[PDB]
Amino acid sequence: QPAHLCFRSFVEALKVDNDLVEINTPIDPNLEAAAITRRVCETNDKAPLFNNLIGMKNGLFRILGAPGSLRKSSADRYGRLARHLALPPTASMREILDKMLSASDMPPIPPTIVPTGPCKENSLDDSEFDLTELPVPLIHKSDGGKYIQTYGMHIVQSPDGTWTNWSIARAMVHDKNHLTGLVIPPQHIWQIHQMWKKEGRSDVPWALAFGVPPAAIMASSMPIPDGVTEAGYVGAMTGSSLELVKCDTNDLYVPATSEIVLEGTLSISETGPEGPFGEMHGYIFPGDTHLGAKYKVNRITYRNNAIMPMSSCGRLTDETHTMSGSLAAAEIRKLCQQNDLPITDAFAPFESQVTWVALRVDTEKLRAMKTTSEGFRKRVGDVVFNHKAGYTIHRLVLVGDDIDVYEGKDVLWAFSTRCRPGMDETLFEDVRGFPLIPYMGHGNGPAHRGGKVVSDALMPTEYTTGRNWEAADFNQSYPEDLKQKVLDNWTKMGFSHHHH
Amino acid sequence: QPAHLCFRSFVEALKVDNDLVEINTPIDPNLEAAAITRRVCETNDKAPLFNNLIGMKNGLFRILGAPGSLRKSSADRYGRLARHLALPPTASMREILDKMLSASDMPPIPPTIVPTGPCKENSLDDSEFDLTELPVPLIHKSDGGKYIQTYGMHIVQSPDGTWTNWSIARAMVHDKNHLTGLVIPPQHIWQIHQMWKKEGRSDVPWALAFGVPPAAIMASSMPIPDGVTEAGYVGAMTGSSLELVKCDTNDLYVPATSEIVLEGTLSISETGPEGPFGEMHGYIFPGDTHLGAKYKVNRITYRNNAIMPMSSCGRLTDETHTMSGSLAAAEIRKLCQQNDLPITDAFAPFESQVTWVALRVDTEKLRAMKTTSEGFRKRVGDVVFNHKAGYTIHRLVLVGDDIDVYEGKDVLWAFSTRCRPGMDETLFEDVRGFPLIPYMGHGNGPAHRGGKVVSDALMPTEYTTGRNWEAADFNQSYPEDLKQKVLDNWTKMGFSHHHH
Ligand SMILES: Cc1cc2c3c(c1C)C(C)(C)C[C@@H](O)N3c1c(nc(O)[nH]c1=O)N2C[C@H](O)[C@H](O)[C@H](O)COP(=O)(O)O
Ligand SMILES: Cc1cc2c3c(c1C)C(C)(C)C[C@@H](O)N3c1c(nc(O)[nH]c1=O)N2C[C@H](O)[C@H](O)[C@H](O)COP(=O)(O)O
Ligand SMILES: O=C(O)c1cc2ccccc2s1
Ligand SMILES: O=C(O)c1cc2ccccc2s1
Ligand SMILES: [K+]
Ligand SMILES: [K+]
Ligand SMILES: [K+]
Ligand SMILES: [K+]
Ligand SMILES: [Mn+2]
Ligand SMILES: [Mn+2]
Repeated sequence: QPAHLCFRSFVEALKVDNDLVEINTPIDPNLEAAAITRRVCETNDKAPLFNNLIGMKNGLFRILGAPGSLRKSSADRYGRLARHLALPPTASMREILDKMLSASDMPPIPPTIVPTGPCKENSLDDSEFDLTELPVPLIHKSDGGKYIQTYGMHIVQSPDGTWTNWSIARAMVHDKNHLTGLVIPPQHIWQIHQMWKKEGRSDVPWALAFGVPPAAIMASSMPIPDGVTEAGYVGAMTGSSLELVKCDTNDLYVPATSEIVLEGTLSISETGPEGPFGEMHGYIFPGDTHLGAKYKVNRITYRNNAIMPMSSCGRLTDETHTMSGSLAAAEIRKLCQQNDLPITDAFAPFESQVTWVALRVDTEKLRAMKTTSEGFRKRVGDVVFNHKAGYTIHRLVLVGDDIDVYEGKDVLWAFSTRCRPGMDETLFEDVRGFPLIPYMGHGNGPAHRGGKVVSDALMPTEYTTGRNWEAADFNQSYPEDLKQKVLDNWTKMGFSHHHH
Repeated sequence: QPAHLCFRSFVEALKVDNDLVEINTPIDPNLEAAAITRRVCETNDKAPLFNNLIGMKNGLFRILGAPGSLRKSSADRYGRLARHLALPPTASMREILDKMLSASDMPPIPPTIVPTGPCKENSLDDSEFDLTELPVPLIHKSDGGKYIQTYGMHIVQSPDGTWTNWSIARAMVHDKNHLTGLVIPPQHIWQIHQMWKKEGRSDVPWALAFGVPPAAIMASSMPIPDGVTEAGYVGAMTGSSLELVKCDTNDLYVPATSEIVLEGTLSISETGPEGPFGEMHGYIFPGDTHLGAKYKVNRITYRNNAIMPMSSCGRLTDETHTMSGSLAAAEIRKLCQQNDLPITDAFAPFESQVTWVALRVDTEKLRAMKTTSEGFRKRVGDVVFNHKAGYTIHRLVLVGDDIDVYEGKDVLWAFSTRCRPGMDETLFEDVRGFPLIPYMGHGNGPAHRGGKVVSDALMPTEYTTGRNWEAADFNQSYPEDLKQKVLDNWTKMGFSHHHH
């Protein structure tokens, strides 16, 4: 049970890393837990483990906040993510996204069924649990319900049994034995729900597993292709078949060390009030009156001393940014490569509220295409904005070889100086839009359509003969021998650790 | 001779502030001085004073780099600018821009003529100086000449004597007694040059004063209106009439404590090779072959132990950003107010390479206008992009009351989440463009025209009934009593100085 394969092991890894704060005094799930977690995410502090949660009863539950948020140091900024994947805590974004993409051209390693696991240590039936009596957090003061589900994985399977999807989608407590949640196109939970609704025979067999293997929650957050079972993708990525146990009340399979498992159904007919919720872009519209999907809970199984992970999402920086934004970027990089586009790297700048993706271009391959900005912009746009991987992304910024797209400042520099507004852009109004972005859902135009752009920050010679500028910076506007002299004499002259 | 009125006094103030490094060992004006200064600006280190400059002869000259660049601490980030203006070193951007705008509705305090000053301590005639024999810096390795002029003020007067303009415009050594420089529309040095050329009688009487009163170099960098004599604007802003001495060889007047004064003429007929230069947006195009204005130097007068100030401009953060960007923003704020637009604040985000201005909107006044995004966008655009104050700015971002426009992260948040690409924007293709921006001068379209946009990051209800969201952040999504409890218990629980 290594950290990347066992949530309990992961929590011990964060403690050992000095990247955990154990709070053992009573904390209120009504806003206090989430407020502390929000402050953590805004300051890149240590992850909070709430061992003493007002209203925890019969082992349900402790909370771990900020499971995938950032560390303060530059040197191990992404160490929490690295700990999800068995990577060194010093891993770069590139290394993390490469790991997440590694299984894309490997044969799946399907999961291994085991008779039991720690998730079966405790159970509560139909008659023994009430979801309104559990210490479910109120995460933001105007939230329209207590969001039990911010970092567990929904498990649904196609009617024909050939595709089992694992994904994060939010869900809140509706009553003693129901949740309501987001189930929206083009998301795979929605695609599978549609399959069941067209068969029209029954409600969707469903499970929701919290505190799953960290590598599985990463894949849960990533738009891997339609029809690809996350379990086998994680198996290939890690090199280890995941151990799953059967649900007690249906024939779905859950990670054996899951902290907490809900078993039940996702309705093909019923809805209920859902949200509003304080969301990845940084907003809540109090009183929004949306309907969402309705889940019925038949059973709860859980580990002794069960830990619920929780994302207190909103303004920078949390799991919606570090995981949902970055993993969409990774999938867009691959999608571009598979469509023969000379894209080396992609990242969703945090500064853009992960609504942009910067696409680094191999300009030597670009030159060999003998194309133009308008033609290339359109082709990139068509590929990414007509695919599910481009769903959440409203601006693509194309940048040449000199720009590190993992560095927001360099993306903003290139964008601001190399893309002429209007002329160097193409607008896409007949593509699916992401309604959660306030200028979509709460804006001047159609909530679900358009509002997308490809901004070309490639300079004209980058299409023809090659970069025709040097940066007016220390790196490029001074010869190596001089730069090294300045650096060697810096403190001697009177000017002012990598880890620290 | 207070710091804001005397450059020599200002240099002592920086020393006293522990905001100066005196380098007393030999430094090469060929790139070394500028490389050290560039590294300073990229790191917000102390200002370098080069007391020992290879090729300094007969008192010409020492160099002070980064005179208006940033300090490392948040608490006195803008202290170098504050020192230009007699403000406390802790002054905010708002306070600095308010000071710079204060003289806009005050009667000018015209300058006082004095018989002599420290700038007359030494003189070199026609026969005694050679500009190629002075320690003029090579500021970037691909610069097309040694840029003597990066932080002195050009002094030119209208033919009718009614308007004396002070301004920064770059200039490089052309030969023993000529400079070439940028003189471009709509800049006042260009407007006055045009007046002389249409009279057609003589070349423009000219002076270039280096190490002028800090408050005068600030006004030199700011687009105060057409026909307004900077000297009297600085007089009103400071409450003190500036003391000026007459040039020896013409009837122009220079600050009495100027470190170094060039006297001569700006040609109405001749040009010469100018640039390329490592520029405010962060770029140099080596080999650009531009012609520029040609200045003839007839005389040099200077202080004993004369100090030349130098801007090693380029990538963030230097005087082109802190002064030229911010002071244009200030003038745009005022221009908007004078056109009855409900704008409270303006700032040019550094992240935008000071190509954007964020305009904070008083949304209560906006609501009372009973307008729409398209109408308001157009009116704001028309005002700012058809005036000289909007010259350098290619994107206006309109933001409501909740956004601090002095905080780049909050501007980028609002822009990224509240402005729908295309639909919430208006493009302006028939306005003057700033060719120095690489996507203009070196881009796909006309160098001098268009490429401007007003991006509306006001939300729809901000025009009608009022903000209809709360931020999903620590400040807004938790009640005051809880936020204060979290902050009071922060270190007790195990989480981690304003000055530091
Ligand atoms: C990391 C993470 C991702 C998501 C979410 C959150 C986190 C932390 C919440 C805090 C719970 C906020 C919730 O709004 N949320 C969420 C969501 N996708 C939705 O359809 N609906 C959601 O409510 N994603 C994103 C999806 O996880 C990815 O888009 C993924 O690609 C889906 O899997 P699939 O459909 O590709 O299989
Ligand atoms: C602060 C500062 C401003 C400027 C410049 C620099 C600095 C440091 C250089 C480093 C020397 C780079 C030089 O490119 N440069 C510069 C320039 N304006 C130009 O027309 N030409 C220039 O070459 N401005 C801006 C002008 O100073 C302002 O636009 C001002 O408003 C002009 O005065 P006016 O015409 O309004 O009287
Ligand atoms: O509540 C939220 O923050 C989110 C909802 C969704 C829907 C789809 C993709 C990402 C997200 S993030
Ligand atoms: O050389 C440069 O960086 C600059 C040239 C100009 C011209 C006008 C306004 C600002 C600048 S800044
Ligand atoms: K997934
Ligand atoms: K471009
Ligand atoms: K000026
Ligand atoms: K808008
Ligand atoms: Mn999937
Ligand atoms: Mn002027």
